[PDB]
Amino acid sequence: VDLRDLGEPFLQSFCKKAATSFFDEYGLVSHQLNSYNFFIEHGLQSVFESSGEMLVEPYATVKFGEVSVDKPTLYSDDKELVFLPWHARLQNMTYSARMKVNVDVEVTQDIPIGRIPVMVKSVLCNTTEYRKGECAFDQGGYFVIKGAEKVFIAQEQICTKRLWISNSPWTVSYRSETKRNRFIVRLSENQKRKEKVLTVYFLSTEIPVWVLFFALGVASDKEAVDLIAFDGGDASITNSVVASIQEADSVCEDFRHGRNALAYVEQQIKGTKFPPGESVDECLSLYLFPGLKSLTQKARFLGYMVKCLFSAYAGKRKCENRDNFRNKRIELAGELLERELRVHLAHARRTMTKAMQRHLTGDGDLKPIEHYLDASIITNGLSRAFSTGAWCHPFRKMERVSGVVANLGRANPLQSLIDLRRTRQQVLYTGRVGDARYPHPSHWGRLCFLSTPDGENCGLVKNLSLLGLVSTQIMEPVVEELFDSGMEELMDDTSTPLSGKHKVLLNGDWVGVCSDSDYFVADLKSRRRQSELPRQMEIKLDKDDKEVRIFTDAGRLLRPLLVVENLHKLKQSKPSKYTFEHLLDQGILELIGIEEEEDCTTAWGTKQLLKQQKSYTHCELDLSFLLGVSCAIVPFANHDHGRRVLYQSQKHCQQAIGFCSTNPNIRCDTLSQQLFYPQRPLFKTMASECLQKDVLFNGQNAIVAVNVHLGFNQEDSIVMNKASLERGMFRSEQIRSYKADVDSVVQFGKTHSKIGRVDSLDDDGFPFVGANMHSGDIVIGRCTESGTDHSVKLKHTERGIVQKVVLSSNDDGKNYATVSLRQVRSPCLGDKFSSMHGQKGVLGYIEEQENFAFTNQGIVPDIVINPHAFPSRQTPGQLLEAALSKGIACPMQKKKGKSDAYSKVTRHATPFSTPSVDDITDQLHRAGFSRSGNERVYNGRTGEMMRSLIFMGPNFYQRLIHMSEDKVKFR
Amino acid sequence: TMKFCRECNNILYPKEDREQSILLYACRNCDHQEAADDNCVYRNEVHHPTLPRTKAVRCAKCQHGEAVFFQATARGEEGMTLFFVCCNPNCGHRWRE
Amino acid sequence: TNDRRVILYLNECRCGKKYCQENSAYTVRNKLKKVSLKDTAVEFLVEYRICLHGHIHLNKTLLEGWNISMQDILQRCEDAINSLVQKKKKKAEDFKKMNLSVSECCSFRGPGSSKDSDMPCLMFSSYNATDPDLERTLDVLCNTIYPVLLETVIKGDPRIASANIIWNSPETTTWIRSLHAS
Amino acid sequence: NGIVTGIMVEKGPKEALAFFDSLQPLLMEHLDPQGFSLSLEDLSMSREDMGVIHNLIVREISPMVSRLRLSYEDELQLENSIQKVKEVAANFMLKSY
RNA sequence: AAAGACCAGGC
DNA sequence: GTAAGCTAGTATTGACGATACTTGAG
DNA sequence: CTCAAGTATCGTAGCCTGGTCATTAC
Ligand SMILES: [Zn+2]
Ligand SMILES: [Zn+2]
Ligand SMILES: [Zn+2]
Repeated sequence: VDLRDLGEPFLQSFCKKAATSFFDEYGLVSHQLNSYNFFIEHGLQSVFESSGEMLVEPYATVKFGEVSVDKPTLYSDDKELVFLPWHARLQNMTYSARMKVNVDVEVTQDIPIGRIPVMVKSVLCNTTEYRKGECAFDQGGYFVIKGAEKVFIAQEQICTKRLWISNSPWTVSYRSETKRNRFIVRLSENQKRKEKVLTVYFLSTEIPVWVLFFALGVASDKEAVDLIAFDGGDASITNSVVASIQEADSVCEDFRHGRNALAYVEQQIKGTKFPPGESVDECLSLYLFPGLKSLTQKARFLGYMVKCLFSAYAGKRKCENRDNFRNKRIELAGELLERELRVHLAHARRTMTKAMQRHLTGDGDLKPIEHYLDASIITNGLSRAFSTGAWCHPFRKMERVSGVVANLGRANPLQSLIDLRRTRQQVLYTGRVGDARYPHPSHWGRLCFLSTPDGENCGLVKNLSLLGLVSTQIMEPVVEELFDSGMEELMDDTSTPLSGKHKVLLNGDWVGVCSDSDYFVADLKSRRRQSELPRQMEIKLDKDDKEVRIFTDAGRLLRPLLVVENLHKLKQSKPSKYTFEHLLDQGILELIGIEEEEDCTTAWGTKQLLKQQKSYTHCELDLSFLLGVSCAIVPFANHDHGRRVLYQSQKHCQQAIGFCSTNPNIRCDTLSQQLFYPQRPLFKTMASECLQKDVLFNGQNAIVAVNVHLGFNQEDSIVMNKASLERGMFRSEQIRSYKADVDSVVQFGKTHSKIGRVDSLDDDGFPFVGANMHSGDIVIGRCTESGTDHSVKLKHTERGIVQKVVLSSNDDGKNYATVSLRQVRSPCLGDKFSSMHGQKGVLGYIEEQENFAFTNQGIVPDIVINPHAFPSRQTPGQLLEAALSKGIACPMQKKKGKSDAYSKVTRHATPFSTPSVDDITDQLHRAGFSRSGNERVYNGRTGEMMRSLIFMGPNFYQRLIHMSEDKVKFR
Repeated sequence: TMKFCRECNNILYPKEDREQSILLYACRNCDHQEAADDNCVYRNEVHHPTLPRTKAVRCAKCQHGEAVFFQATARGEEGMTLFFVCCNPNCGHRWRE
Repeated sequence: TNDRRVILYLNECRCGKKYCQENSAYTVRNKLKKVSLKDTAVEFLVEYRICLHGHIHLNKTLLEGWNISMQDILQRCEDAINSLVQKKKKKAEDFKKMNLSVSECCSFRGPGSSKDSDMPCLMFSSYNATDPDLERTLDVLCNTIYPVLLETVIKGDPRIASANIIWNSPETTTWIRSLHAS
Repeated sequence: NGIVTGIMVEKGPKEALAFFDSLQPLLMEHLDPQGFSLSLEDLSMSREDMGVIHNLIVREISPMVSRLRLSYEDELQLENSIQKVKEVAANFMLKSY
């Protein structure tokens, strides 16, 4: 079926509807909530059962049963009160739930074991069901630890479900969960001029690999070099294998005879430091390649490992670099909380046994189990790790990493949005890394390559793309449904060769072979598009390595794409606005990971690339969804220099003053700022049309002229209008909170005197609502009894009118008070501003209205900037936005005189699919203006027609939080 | 290329006897000898644009005035001579002087 | 790296003829530049006919493209091996009565990648290793002699690592000269 | 700069500063009833000159860059040739006043 | 008090 | 008393200058 | 019977001002 008859605008409308359905179904914080939900539903039980039972012997055995968690409640009275996160914020409490486990001890009841912090809007939050306590602008995903809001930064680790080939001694390595599972094959010289030989580092014991071959059960050297499968030639490979044979014979005397090699690995394993409590046969069935059944299969896997090393040696295979994100997994709340809970669960069990072992020697006299287990160990450890930032090291024991838990910012809703979507590569000494600080081509579609910090964390902290998803673990077994597509068993004879067949690997474990690989993969992918295989299953066909890799584990980065061959199923459908589930269930869309995307030809978003030539398998939804949430909304963002886009999307949008909250009566933040009249931009990108949010933009639409103003706007200064400021442009409200606490001696009181300045205080020690407090006054009166008090005084620049006074208490007996002060500011002569293209500057002059230069309708500018700023900063997009916006706020003069005068109006400016300049200038020409964007203006002080034409138009400007009256200091 | 033992299936090392020129093969696990099919006992593989170009030498064929030069010699002529070759990819022709 | 670098200049106007300064430049470059025997070796073939005889095989074309003959390679191996058995005399007594021989064509042609005729060969042997076993002879001829016979240099000087030609003329006007000419 | 160094070689104890203090507001007040700006026309190279730029790239720069970048660092001929094309582009773009 | 830890602005 | 259960036991992102050791041989 | 040297480690590797927090009880 041709796709030409579907048409291009139909496909654009479908792309917009499909992205809108994505954002309705998933939101922007699904990657935090899904991970926490998986930890509560599954991973908690896996921790408490994988920990295992134990028996103290000076016998008494204990076993952990099933684990239950119940909703957060308050026991202030002996009533059970519902506990909401705003209660936890205002009372300086931690918002947490109780965990119960039922133990079984024999030498049986339910014991409380700790409190775990609850993520807001998760399955344990009481706000999941204009409720009292909620803001409309808020989504979940944060924690309230001791009254403060914290977030997890996702941690990147290497993928340990594959083999890693180095080249420093030419190593190939297998890793797993257990530290007793590490397996290394090395190709080196353990010594003139020895030939390079093969060595095994298993259980901290160097063994020749030929001995391990005959220990696992192989009979002949010819079938051992069949297990390696040299692919012929390559005299270095033949030299290394005959050197390893005649070096195996130089260590054991006739290892090929019955159980000689097995006795050798007995006496080689057992002589180490800390030998394992096992014979070698149970050592092989336990610690050698977990997931394989027979020793035949372990010999086959060792031959495959040696083949991989020899293929990397000859230059036919590449070494793994850890900057390619197909070798990385991403750890979020479940993966980190499991690791943190295992430490304090072990610390609880360890101080349980040495407390029981006294009273057990001491006759039964055994207590109930709630005595021998302290519950505050887990509770204190989790909250200490949240409130200090020191998590546990991923693989070092007894160590602690530091870049894990961050503070949640609430300056505008966009700063809170981008603080929840970050990713980090932690490094040892910051300042000597490889290509970690740079964009790699495997970031495409999943991490933003334009926005990143510029300090020490430049490039090490990444931002998720808009349509990016983090996968989760699949709990159903998948290996038995692989046989239905043409996969066959891995037999046990170690004598049959397997040439021509491709190997299949499920999470790194070899489970079978397949003869035809270009039918196996295409049938698995067809069964995934009809919802009888899981949607997060990654299938990669590898022609050079002759291999089929399948991944079902957690931590992979996914994104949706159109499936071209199922794309004709829209015509026959109905264009009612879709669900995402219905488009997934018909095979029109797919979720695709980084490794599968290497087998994909994707058209560049543009339907005109797709439908002018059909040599493609997929197509993007939009190219601007390659960027993060603060970079995809920037107009003409591919028209500016990259340092400027970085300035806008990482720094200046977090500092703008706009929306703050919709329920400010229960928010006692340190600083809260807000505009009087926030506006939205005139232009419409694709991401802003798809998310349908207004709080992504924080600023005003100011009319900007580009002109010199008596030398007052040099060196990146700006000139503003006095009358536009008096009518309320950029007028700001600011609320500051001053807090104090006492025990429940020092108390709150009037302090009985005027040691500072006490005018507005009542008997309780707090002022009245509506008081006008001045610098030098006393805001909170903590009268120590019989004098010698410690009150709180306003500093030398802290003013305001009292907005509210809040009195809170704790559960452990501590009182808190908070007083909020309201100020109203219009811009003064050193306040800081910036456009949406990285052109920051300071206000240097405020001009009267009748002194400004004016047009033939009487329009004067609000902001005047210098023309020396444009040839040098490389931000031409600021001229193209202003020329577009002026075209869409003007009336169409109707030279045609038809009905639909405003039908063909251009207003998008989406990145990577911007309008051309002929469309922008034709839009300006239809509105009655010159195409070049400038217009004649009269001089305001003398009245004469000025000789130069001036560029004018509306730009979205932002008022930043750096204000002049806060920078004044004197020593 | 290595060859394996006929009855034990193990690697054969050359055990050319003293009294006779046979170049036998033998096994370090069983007792079995065999005269070799091939008389090569060790074949091994080894090995497991930075030359100056001119500025202003015109070409008699093309319009390109850069023709990369090098001192070489021929098989009957003792002593060296300078050889030119024009640098355009469609040209590729070499000439003395 | 900069401590070992030296800029060499040249004279002016052989007999006042055009295109004669670059000829002196490559004359001194061809005298200096180092190319070794392993830059021409392709395979190492041990033969049985005392008993074991090594065949270093060559490439015919790169001998001609650099104007090397085989008696040259015999001389430039023999002087270096007699110096190395003379200089630093311990653990180097493998060259007691070791033998060398040269031929333009040998055509022994072990099992793979034949050139069939005039594959140039540097045969070598040993005579002091009167061994009752072949397996230790293969060790000495493939792990001591064949390493030191590959890194023998044949054309150029053994100490110069590289000697390339730069046209200079960076409109810096003799960046490391002060008063010569215009 | 020559006029100011003439004044400060023969004129006084503060006369060069007095020269600046009288010159600068005069120049601001001269420019203020005229204005100075820049439009989209200043930033739009023509179709002809852009075609010449793209033709010079696809003719000269791209076949060379697949040769001399494969050599090592001493060949910065790339920078001289792209600077020649940049000279052509600057000669085009300085036609706007 | 003193150090850690974080963030911002510059260089 | 905490040494940071015992914890590994080398078995995973840094990379250079700067100082200090176990060889042969005049 | 000592220089050099081939490792064997040590230790610093951006730096400075701001504002902030949260600081093991045994
Ligand atoms: Zn045998
Ligand atoms: Zn020319
Ligand atoms: Zn030969």
